[PDB]
Amino acid sequence: MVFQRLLQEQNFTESTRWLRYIWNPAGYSVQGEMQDYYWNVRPLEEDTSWNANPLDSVDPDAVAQHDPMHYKVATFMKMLDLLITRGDSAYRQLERDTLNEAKMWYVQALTLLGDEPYFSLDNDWSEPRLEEAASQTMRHHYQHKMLQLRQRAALPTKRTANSLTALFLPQINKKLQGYWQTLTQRLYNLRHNL
Amino acid sequence: ASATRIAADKISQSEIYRRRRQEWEIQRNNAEAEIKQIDAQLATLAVR
Amino acid sequence: TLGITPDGVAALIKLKYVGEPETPMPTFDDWQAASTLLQAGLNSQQSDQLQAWLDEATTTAASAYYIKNGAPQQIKSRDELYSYLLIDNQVSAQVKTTRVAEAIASIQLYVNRALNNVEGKVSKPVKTRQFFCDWETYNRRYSTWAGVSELAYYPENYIDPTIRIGQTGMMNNLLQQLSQSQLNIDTVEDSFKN
Amino acid sequence: QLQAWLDEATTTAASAYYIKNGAPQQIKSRDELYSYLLIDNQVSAQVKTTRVAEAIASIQLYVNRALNNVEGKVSKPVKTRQFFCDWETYNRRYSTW
Amino acid sequence: YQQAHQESKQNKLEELRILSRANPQLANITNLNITPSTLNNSYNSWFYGRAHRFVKPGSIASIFSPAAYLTELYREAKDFHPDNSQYHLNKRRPDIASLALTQNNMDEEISTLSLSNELLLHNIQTLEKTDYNGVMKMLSTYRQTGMTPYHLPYESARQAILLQDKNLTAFSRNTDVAELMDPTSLLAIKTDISPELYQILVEEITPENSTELMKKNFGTDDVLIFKSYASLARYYDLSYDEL
Amino acid sequence: PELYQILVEEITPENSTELMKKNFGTDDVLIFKSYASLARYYDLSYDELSLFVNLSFGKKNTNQQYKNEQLITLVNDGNDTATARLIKRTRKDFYDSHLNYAELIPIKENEYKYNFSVKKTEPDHLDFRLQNGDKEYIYQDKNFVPIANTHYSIPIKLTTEQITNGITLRLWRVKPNPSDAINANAHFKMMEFPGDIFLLKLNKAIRLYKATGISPEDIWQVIESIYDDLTIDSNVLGKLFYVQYYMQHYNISVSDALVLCHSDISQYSTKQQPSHFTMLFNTPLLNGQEFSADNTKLDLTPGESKNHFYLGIMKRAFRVNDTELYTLWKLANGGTNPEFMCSIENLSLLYRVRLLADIHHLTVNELSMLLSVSPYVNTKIALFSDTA
Amino acid sequence: DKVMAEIDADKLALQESRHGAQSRFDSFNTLYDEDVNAGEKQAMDLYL
Amino acid sequence: DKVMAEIDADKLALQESRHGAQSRFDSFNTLYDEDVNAGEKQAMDLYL
Repeated sequence: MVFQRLLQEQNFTESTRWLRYIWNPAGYSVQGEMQDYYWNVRPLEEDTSWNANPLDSVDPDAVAQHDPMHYKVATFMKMLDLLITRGDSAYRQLERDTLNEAKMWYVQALTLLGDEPYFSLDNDWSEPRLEEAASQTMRHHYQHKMLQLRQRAALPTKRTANSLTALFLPQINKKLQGYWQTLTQRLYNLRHNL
Repeated sequence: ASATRIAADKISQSEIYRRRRQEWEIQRNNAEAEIKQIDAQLATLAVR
Repeated sequence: TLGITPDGVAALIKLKYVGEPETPMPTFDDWQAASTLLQAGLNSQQSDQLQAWLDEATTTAASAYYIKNGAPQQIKSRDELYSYLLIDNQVSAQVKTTRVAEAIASIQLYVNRALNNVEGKVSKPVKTRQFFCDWETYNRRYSTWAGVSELAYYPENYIDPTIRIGQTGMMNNLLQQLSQSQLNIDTVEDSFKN
Repeated sequence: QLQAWLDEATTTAASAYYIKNGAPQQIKSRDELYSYLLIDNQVSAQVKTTRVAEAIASIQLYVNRALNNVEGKVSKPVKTRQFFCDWETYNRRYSTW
Repeated sequence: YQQAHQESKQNKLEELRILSRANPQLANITNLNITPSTLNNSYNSWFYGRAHRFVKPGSIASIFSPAAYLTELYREAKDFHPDNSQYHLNKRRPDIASLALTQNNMDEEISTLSLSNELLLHNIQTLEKTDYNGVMKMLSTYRQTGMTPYHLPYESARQAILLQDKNLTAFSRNTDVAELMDPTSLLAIKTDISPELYQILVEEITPENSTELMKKNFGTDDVLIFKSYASLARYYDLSYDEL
Repeated sequence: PELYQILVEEITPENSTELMKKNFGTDDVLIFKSYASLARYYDLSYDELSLFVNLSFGKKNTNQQYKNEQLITLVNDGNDTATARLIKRTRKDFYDSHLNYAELIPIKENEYKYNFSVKKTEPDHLDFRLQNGDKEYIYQDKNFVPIANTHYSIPIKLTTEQITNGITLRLWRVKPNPSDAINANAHFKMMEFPGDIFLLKLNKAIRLYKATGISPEDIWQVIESIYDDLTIDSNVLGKLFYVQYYMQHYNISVSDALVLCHSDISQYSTKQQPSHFTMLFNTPLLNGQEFSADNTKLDLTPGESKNHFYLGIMKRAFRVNDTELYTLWKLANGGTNPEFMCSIENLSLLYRVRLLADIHHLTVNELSMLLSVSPYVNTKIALFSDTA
Repeated sequence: DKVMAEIDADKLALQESRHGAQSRFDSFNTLYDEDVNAGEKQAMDLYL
Repeated sequence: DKVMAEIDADKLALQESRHGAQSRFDSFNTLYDEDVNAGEKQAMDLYL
């Protein structure tokens, strides 16, 4: 809350300190020596479930308390918010001493992100009829195989065809990809005089 | 109740200062656009 | 002025309704030959306007024939035919929609007519499934449905650090004490000590 | 205009030759070459910078990659010197320093 | 029922915990220490590489796509009526169950009133068991309902003429070829009078011929075929002021 | 100049292990091993790489293996040579009316697998036939109705000479009543190369793509206009200069410049954009039914055809009258009309002369006058070379 | 030629008028999109 | 000659329009640069 409220008032050098109180990609120094962890909140290191029954209402905070990795990814995207707003604040001043600072914030954000998944995506879909995809027996077999997965079921070894062929596939989220696209757009504008 | 009234007055004065700065940004963008327009009118007057 | 040849004009005058005797009536194929002869003399804009007009005319031919002959007996008008076949035959040719969105609109109008029991014999236990208990707020349109499903899979996109379902009074009191335009380090440290 | 075009063409010749033949094996793209040689080969010819500011930007990108341990084997006791404890607020840029 | 709902909840949460750690966006990321769910290999073994198969947004294959919403909508909505009912979706709309969930059905911008005409003409084409051309042939001669006969080549011809020669000024200028043009045929050019509609209008009605022409024009005999003003106005698409 | 020496060199199976060392380094075809290494070696995208390479990976999760109407299939155990089989679909008559896809997939040598999905099932027919251009019924199934939007699989035996030459598989749904039989046909042609020569030709194809910025089936079509068997040559580069020079010089399109450079009207469509054939002849489907380049004789003199569908389609496509189409056909044959066959090789050159009028802002009648007083009075444009 | 150049410079003046009208429209549009601010709704909460 | 002198005096009129647009831009720019004043932040401190 302090971090977000310091972003909203653009006190950046304290906003980054209050984000260091949770996550620091540059490690932590305790009694002069660097530590082995990067999360200053111990229920983010161990996945410590705060919340049993998180689906009784549509609360993102309840689902993120069921597994705190969503708080972890939310912390990362808030640090991306801070880095791109440092770069945008340096980049609206239009001085070449500040264009280097802007490019350095953008390169720091992209090197925290890494490489965008481009060839690892599918572009692959056996295109069913709407009657095939909406099969009730197929949904039953999906849920049965999911409960069969959670009880470990010894993997029955009888090779059958993929009866779950018409299932819709998992999707990467819009927001992280938006960070990728806005960073490559900023560096495209910076590698010219745009 | 008195303390949360005066906290409301605090935050309301902060918001009226923020809206004041936003209207100043409107006026600054208006003046920048008008001075660019007058510069281009000086250009067309040099051509004439 | 018709974009055709004078033998084309002779073929058009041959389509005279009342002429001399011993000349036979023009066949449907003769009208089709004159139709393609006149239509080949148009440019692209006039051909597009012609096709729009012909769609708007063939809908009021075909819908009247369908309501008359083959339909359930309860259909007596074009509005009842939109109520039945779930696609609107009174729409102009300039409204455009992809096929899955038209099927979505069809099944959504079906559900909206089935929940209010405008239909014949609605299965009442189907009406209280979880998809239709959550119809009115979430499942009635695509955007709210997709928002709920994305909030399930990616809670990181919908968490803000400022508001939370179930935050305590001291959390709100810090948020009150920190909601200013000006946040020094001394102000935020006094807020944190409080 | 010709010299600008020729700089923008000789960079994509020379960087591809350098990534191919003489470079560490970990470099596979031009972005990794900017990550290594600390100068951007994808910049247009119209961006201008003096030499000491380019060296400052090079060593600052080196420090930013070394603190987040993007590098190979960062000396961890160097990371807690007073210059790098004061990096984030003061030493990261020239003006605050 | 509560056991079944708890079981569905904990299948969904387990799927969520597996798939939210197999996200390829979280792979090449620095010091975001996420261990995989330790059921990811089991998930890829039961479901054939499903956690390996992630999808760019805007795709037909996505679990958030409009095809997925349409699929869930059809699953939940196909049960309001029994299958014998005329209001069941497979009987009122057999096309909508066999819709191929391809990317082009999601992305291609076609017009409504083209899908509606395809639906109506496919149903008429199935109910007569003929071609599209045979539907247009019998629709050009059909006299039983109002707003019909509809001679589609005639309509295309007269509208091509009115797009070329609006106001009929070639009739006005070129007088010696205007002598060869029939004034009632020029009426059929300028306003909508089909050849079969012309045969409706021009025929003479004697008291001998009348019980045959009533069958050719309406169907049955026995004058009480409308019985109200509303049936007259609905048969012809009239108003009350027009009727 | 060295890129010209890359493009112009001929590749024999004797020369290939030397040219692979001159062009890549080592031998042993597995030098990329992924799509990402191909795209990083050349600075390609995924959409740009999919114009060239569609390997047989990812088969289990799809029913359409063709991407950009082509599919390469490298086979192992061919004396450790790893030969690649590129098959290209060409999408002939009644494809888009009657079916979603129609694909020909090689299982083994002389063993294929015809995969198709029918658009708009036809119940009253029951007689499934499958021939190759009025020659012989390869597959035939009495009492079979393919239901709509369903992925079917048919094993089909095709010899190598049939498929390396251009074959056109012809899907019939006939009814046993002597009433109408519904046709929908598609064209396939394979090319089989060893892995070394395939990598070398792919190398110079991608280098032409990034030299000229020209489309890969544009350059397939300029090389198919001149030669067979994919020999990139000086003539291909000259014609590729002329397509870009006409596309820049006049304000004309890509296949528009292709038809002026002695190529035909392209029937290659993609899911991105329609083909030049269906853009020219079938975007306003005239009377609902569509146009097929069938070898149907038609007298183009302005009174003696009475086949109003094909002739009206030519008048709409070429923006031309009866008389005006007739003199458009007389110009292409030196003032004569031998026989109009309605082939694609006649619709092209009936469209070339219309382009020759249009790109110079001449009327076709003004073109007839200007050619009447030229040194090209009764010359036959049908019998020209590229240089003429 | 100078008449045509005067037309060009007048076009540039009208384009730099359009840029200012666009800046005003975007700024008042994003002001209108948020009814109340975060602090303004917070102050409403405090008065209640 | 008098036509050219009229062009000169019109140039002087547009320059004295530009001076006023510049004064507005500098004044609203220095208003926008300070978010709150010293006394305004002092009043925020006092309400807190």
